[PDB]
Amino acid sequence: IGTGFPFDPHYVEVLGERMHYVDVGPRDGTPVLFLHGNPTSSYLWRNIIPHVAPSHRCIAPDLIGMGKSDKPDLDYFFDDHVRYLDAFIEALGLEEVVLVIHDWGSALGFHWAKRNPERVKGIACMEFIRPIPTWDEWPEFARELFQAFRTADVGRELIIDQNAFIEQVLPKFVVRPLTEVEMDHYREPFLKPVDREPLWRFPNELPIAGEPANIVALVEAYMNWLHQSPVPKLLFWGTPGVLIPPAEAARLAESLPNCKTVDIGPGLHYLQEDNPDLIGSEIARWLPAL
Ligand SMILES: [F-]
Repeated sequence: IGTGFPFDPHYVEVLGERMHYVDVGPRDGTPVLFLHGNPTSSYLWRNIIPHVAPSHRCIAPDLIGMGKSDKPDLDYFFDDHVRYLDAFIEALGLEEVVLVIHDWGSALGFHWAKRNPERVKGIACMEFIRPIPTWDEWPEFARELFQAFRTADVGRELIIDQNAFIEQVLPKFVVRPLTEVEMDHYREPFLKPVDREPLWRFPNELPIAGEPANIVALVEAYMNWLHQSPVPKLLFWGTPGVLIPPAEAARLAESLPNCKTVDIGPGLHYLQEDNPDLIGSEIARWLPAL
């Protein structure tokens, strides 16, 4: 599995801040917009993009405060990310898009799709955010850790001081062993503890047990939209998963209209790190029929 990032950097000004993005592929069709989540960046898509770039433009931004994007003095609530991603999409003058989305990038993508349904031609998704009714629906192997992340003082000490989202959650949520070269890519934006705010705010935004109420409501809303939308959907899943266990992926194959699922094999949360070639090849096979 490749560890390099062989992509020319691009930057665009968004609400007075610079955002980094990958931009490869032909420029005369519907672009494919790749949205990472926590604690990753466009690096997470590095081995998937090459499958799609021969036929389609691939745009992969680094979220505000992440990757090579600028680090404004924000609290980095979900709403902050919504504002910057909305403005990034407009700054590139994108019209219709296909979304490829994961984790908080899926909350962003689904929320954008709900608000701009005529502009979404297809959605490929994996390990995406739904409301989590109770802690029992969070995997036991990561339950105490995420509960700690959401505990006053304790969570900041873990994520801000000890860098636990990078150092603990990444290896925990990839089935295969990650290499040092890969870990160093993921570490690069967060060498300075103060810069880790997004990494801590994100798990504190997860819709778990009805809290925070604003996120639960927003995620319920995009899920009601998704369950009634005719947009083509391609859902990748692994065993045992984290946010989307096998039995749930099988239900969604039916409970989401126009949906196909792809089993990537063993996988936890960062499925892109376990089977990037199957994800990329199957997205490439699915695109032309949109
Ligand atoms: F998170």
